[PDB]
Amino acid sequence: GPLGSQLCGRVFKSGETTYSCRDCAIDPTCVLCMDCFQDSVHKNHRYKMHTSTGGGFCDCGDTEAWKTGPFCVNHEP
Ligand SMILES: [Zn+2]
Ligand SMILES: [Zn+2]
Ligand SMILES: [Zn+2]
Repeated sequence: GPLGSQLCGRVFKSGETTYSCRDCAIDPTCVLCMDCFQDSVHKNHRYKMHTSTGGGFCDCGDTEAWKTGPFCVNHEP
């Protein structure tokens, strides 16, 4: 419902591509799904793509994961 979809929360499946902003990630485990990455400032930053082995989740919206621009435009309040 609306509460479960207010933030991204995408859970990755094996074979999907994750994105991390190397400039803004607090640590290497901070990741974004493709849509949030492409809808965020980090599309313009130094980034790393990493194919998921399944599991993990998108960190769009977590101030404690990103030094700047924690929300993509879609999820930004
Ligand atoms: Zn996302
Ligand atoms: Zn997002
Ligand atoms: Zn960034």
